[PDB]
Amino acid sequence: KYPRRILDVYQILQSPIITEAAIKNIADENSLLFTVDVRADKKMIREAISNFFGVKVRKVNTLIRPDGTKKAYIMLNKEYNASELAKKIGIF
Amino acid sequence: SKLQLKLEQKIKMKMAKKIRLRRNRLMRKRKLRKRGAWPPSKMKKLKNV
Amino acid sequence: NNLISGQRRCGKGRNARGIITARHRGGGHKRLYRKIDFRRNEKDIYGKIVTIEYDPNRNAYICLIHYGDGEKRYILHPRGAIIGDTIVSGTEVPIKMGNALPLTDMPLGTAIHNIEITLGRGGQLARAAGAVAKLIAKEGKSATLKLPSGEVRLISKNCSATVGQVGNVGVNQKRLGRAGSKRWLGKRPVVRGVVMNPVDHPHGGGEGRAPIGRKSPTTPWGYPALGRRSRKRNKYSDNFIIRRRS
Amino acid sequence: GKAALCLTKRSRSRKSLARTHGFRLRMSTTSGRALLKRRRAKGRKILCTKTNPSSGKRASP
RNA sequence: GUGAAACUAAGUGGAGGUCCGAACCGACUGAUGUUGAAGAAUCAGCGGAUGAGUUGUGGUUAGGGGUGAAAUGCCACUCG
RNA sequence: CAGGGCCUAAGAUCAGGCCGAAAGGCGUAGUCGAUGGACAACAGGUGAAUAUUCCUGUACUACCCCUUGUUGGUCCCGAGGGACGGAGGAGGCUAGGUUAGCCGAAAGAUGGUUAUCGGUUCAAGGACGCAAGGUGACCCGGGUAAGAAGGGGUAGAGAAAAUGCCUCGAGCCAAUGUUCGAGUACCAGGCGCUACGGCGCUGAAGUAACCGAUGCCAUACUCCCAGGAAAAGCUCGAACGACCUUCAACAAAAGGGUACCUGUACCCGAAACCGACACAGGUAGGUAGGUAGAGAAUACCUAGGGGCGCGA
RNA sequence: GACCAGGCCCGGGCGACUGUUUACCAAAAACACAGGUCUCCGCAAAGUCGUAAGACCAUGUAUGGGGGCUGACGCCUGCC
RNA sequence: UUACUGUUCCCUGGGAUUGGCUUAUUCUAACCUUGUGUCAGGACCUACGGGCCAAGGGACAUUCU
Ligand SMILES: [Mg+2]
Ligand SMILES: [Mg+2]
Ligand SMILES: [Mg+2]
Ligand SMILES: [Mg+2]
Ligand SMILES: [Mg+2]
Ligand SMILES: [Mg+2]
Ligand SMILES: [Mg+2]
Ligand SMILES: [Mg+2]
Ligand SMILES: [Mg+2]
Ligand SMILES: [Mg+2]
Ligand SMILES: [Mg+2]
Ligand SMILES: [Mg+2]
Ligand SMILES: [Mg+2]
Ligand SMILES: [Mg+2]
Ligand SMILES: [Mg+2]
Ligand SMILES: [Mg+2]
Ligand SMILES: [Mg+2]
Ligand SMILES: [Mg+2]
Ligand SMILES: [Mg+2]
Ligand SMILES: [Mg+2]
Ligand SMILES: [Mg+2]
Ligand SMILES: [Mg+2]
Ligand SMILES: [Mg+2]
Ligand SMILES: [Mg+2]
Ligand SMILES: [Mg+2]
Ligand SMILES: [Mg+2]
Ligand SMILES: [Mg+2]
Ligand SMILES: [Mg+2]
Ligand SMILES: [Mg+2]
Ligand SMILES: [Mg+2]
Ligand SMILES: [Mg+2]
Ligand SMILES: [Mg+2]
Ligand SMILES: [Mg+2]
Ligand SMILES: [Mg+2]
Ligand SMILES: [Mg+2]
Ligand SMILES: [Mg+2]
Ligand SMILES: [Mg+2]
Ligand SMILES: [Mg+2]
Ligand SMILES: [Mg+2]
Ligand SMILES: [Mg+2]
Ligand SMILES: [Mg+2]
Ligand SMILES: [Mg+2]
Ligand SMILES: [Mg+2]
Ligand SMILES: [Mg+2]
Ligand SMILES: [Mg+2]
Ligand SMILES: [Mg+2]
Ligand SMILES: [Mg+2]
Ligand SMILES: [Mg+2]
Ligand SMILES: [Mg+2]
Ligand SMILES: [Mg+2]
Repeated sequence: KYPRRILDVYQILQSPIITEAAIKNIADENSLLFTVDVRADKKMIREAISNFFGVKVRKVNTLIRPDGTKKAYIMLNKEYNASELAKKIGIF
Repeated sequence: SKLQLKLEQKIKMKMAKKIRLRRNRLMRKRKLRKRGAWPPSKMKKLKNV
Repeated sequence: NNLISGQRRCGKGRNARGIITARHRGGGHKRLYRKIDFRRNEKDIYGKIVTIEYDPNRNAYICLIHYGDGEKRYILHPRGAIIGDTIVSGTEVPIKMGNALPLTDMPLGTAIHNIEITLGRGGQLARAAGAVAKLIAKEGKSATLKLPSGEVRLISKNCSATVGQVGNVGVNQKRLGRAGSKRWLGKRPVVRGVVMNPVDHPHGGGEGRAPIGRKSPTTPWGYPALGRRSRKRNKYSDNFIIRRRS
Repeated sequence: GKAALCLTKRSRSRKSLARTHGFRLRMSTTSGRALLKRRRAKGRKILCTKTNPSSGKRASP
């Protein structure tokens, strides 16, 4: 019942990434890029996106940068579309 | 009467024989993986070297 | 097989501090520890010999015992033993080799080994290869006997012991052909003090092959090396001694 | 095939060096607790040079 | 072969701090270098190379000390 | 995949306890501690910089749900097992290599010539199963009664185990191999485009023999003395004690669903580590081609990487 | 036929031999060595390290352990 | 080092720890040693140890002065 750690769930997602490679990844993989907290997990991020936008998450992959900042690859299920969700935010 | 024992004995050995070879196969994978030479995609590139 | 284990005191020669107390110990081949039964409890049951195994932790062989209750034990190997011989530990046991019993029920002039000095601690004396202790006499409370050193000690009567002589008597006959056989046992090279420097040993200095140059030979710690008896005066076991070895 | 005489630092792993010069090692003995007292009054930035975490980019494994 | 042994001829067997010789570990001679490419190396030969062998990783022994197949040698280019 | 969430050695700490001007020292269970044990994945493709990590295809492990059955279980505890040396050589296989065949292309201004050039490839895993290999009592091929692997039963402090007794059982052991995976996928070559990058179609044949491992069967066998870790996972099972419970727990097949933390860049027989240098040096381990050769020596070459950071 | 790839013989001294040693001027005739001898120790052992508790020796028991000298083997090892 | 002055290991005596009956020897109750003997908590201590009961020594020795 307990999570791994305890902190602000609304801080798990700071902001997305806007790069020519990231935008290229949305159309090919149906994925999304998000900078995340260092203390975050794949479970909290999976639960997070399920609540904000109301969409299913096929898989989550993460990594820690050299600067101590964690990044999160989020692949949505094929039923939904990351490009459609992208336009809802404002970024293409 | 005796066919029941002989018939069940072979099935009892086949399952153990089946699991025993699977055991020796995975340990062979764990062995050469520690050596660092298991993936054949990496070995065929280093066949002539 | 279950009596063998690898839990031993690694780091031979080194104490808790980690300094060398017993010198010239190190190297050597690895060896597991065998659990030998010296108390010889579980009395009044027969047990036969099946194997005659090699014990690296001693000079003598051992013998595996199989009792009717399924238990298994190790014991020393007597001299004329053969596979199939039985052994018993008790009081009214017949006086033959391999059996164990107190000294009260033994006759005079018996070949004895695996003697205990106190009840419960188990046998401590006459363990080595070809060892034997001859019972001279007994008188009331205690019983005197002879040891392999030739000394006549006075042991209590209620102490247990095993009959016969220890196996593999012919072990001194082989000479270690070379130095490598010595290092296999875990015995490092012995250096002579007369070659050292004066700071290391009292015999050190001097050009050429120096003589002793001292009133007597001395240990590395100053005391003499010959003649000085090291037995503690007024020891607790001083009355149990009949004479000195020779 | 012999290393020169001055090679006293053979690039040993940081895991072992932390077990010999790390923060937890100093706080065990009384001298190490006084060692840090000297380096704090000195005002040194890095109190223990030979230390690493159990995880992250610094982890030796 | 003998009364039985001792002894003795072949074959099998593949022992050894065995032999030659790379890696690996060592460093006997000479040259070169000697404000060196290098605070001990390069070049040409040399020794051991199944053993008392070599080596990694992780540890132990700390100075009126430790360690030393013992040179007063080594113990962070520092050791009477 | 590697490490942790599992185990333990060396060794370090140590509840209490013992000792001691202080600091503290010794020390029991216990806990930390990989250099070990245990535990589930491959091929191909994509490509400014990453992929056994992303995509495709085919698998595996754990947990949960579902469907029946069972209906006391789960720890503690007992036992088995894990569990191990060196040397030596023989045998059976494969990797790999060579040649041949097949397919395609080729005229490389010379005296002659195609004898030339290139390709001939594919894993983890699932299912089946093996000798003329090794092993297993009986004879000089046959016969025969015990006997192997692997099971069952029984007595005693006595569930399992151990010990003893009785009994069934000619077959067992595993690298390799067959088949699916495995598609006109991959591929030489050819047809067209160009900013010359590659793109887009097309895409034949895809076999055999010999040599043969330092690798696999293999802690297989033989010999020898120096006599060759531990714990957990796993498996079997009573009593005592503890916790929980009619499913809310154990157990079996299929199907379906779900899937923690850290490392992952780059150099690594080095210009990036260690040597104060972009230093003729040192740096564990893995992969091991062709000709000659006993050979991983040596000489010349392939893949691939280089022409040594002042020159004339 | 290249590269690669043992020079040998007679005699003597020391040490038996394989090995180890002064990292950076000494690899030896020095050290070690198997063996031999003397002496100590009967286990709560001697010895060794500690203020002490205690540890090693040893989970060993006089065919074993510690210490001194000598140093394969062969002939010997005298007198006070 | 058979230089001077000292320290330590070790040996010995007096005193404390330390007691009883006899003519120095014995006795057991202090003290020393041992137990895979036994009991013990939620459980274990066959993991040191603790309590109890035994065994061997015994007023010696260890320790302090
Ligand atoms: Mg990751
Ligand atoms: Mg090659
Ligand atoms: Mg000298
Ligand atoms: Mg002196
Ligand atoms: Mg002298
Ligand atoms: Mg002289
Ligand atoms: Mg090297
Ligand atoms: Mg040799
Ligand atoms: Mg050689
Ligand atoms: Mg050297
Ligand atoms: Mg050279
Ligand atoms: Mg050489
Ligand atoms: Mg030579
Ligand atoms: Mg030689
Ligand atoms: Mg220190
Ligand atoms: Mg000082
Ligand atoms: Mg130095
Ligand atoms: Mg893994
Ligand atoms: Mg405490
Ligand atoms: Mg402990
Ligand atoms: Mg643990
Ligand atoms: Mg590991
Ligand atoms: Mg894991
Ligand atoms: Mg790259
Ligand atoms: Mg076992
Ligand atoms: Mg032509
Ligand atoms: Mg039973
Ligand atoms: Mg990567
Ligand atoms: Mg990489
Ligand atoms: Mg390397
Ligand atoms: Mg280099
Ligand atoms: Mg330099
Ligand atoms: Mg070659
Ligand atoms: Mg070469
Ligand atoms: Mg060339
Ligand atoms: Mg140039
Ligand atoms: Mg340069
Ligand atoms: Mg240059
Ligand atoms: Mg030569
Ligand atoms: Mg002369
Ligand atoms: Mg010599
Ligand atoms: Mg030599
Ligand atoms: Mg020198
Ligand atoms: Mg030499
Ligand atoms: Mg020299
Ligand atoms: Mg020397
Ligand atoms: Mg003692
Ligand atoms: Mg000499
Ligand atoms: Mg008790
Ligand atoms: Mg107890």
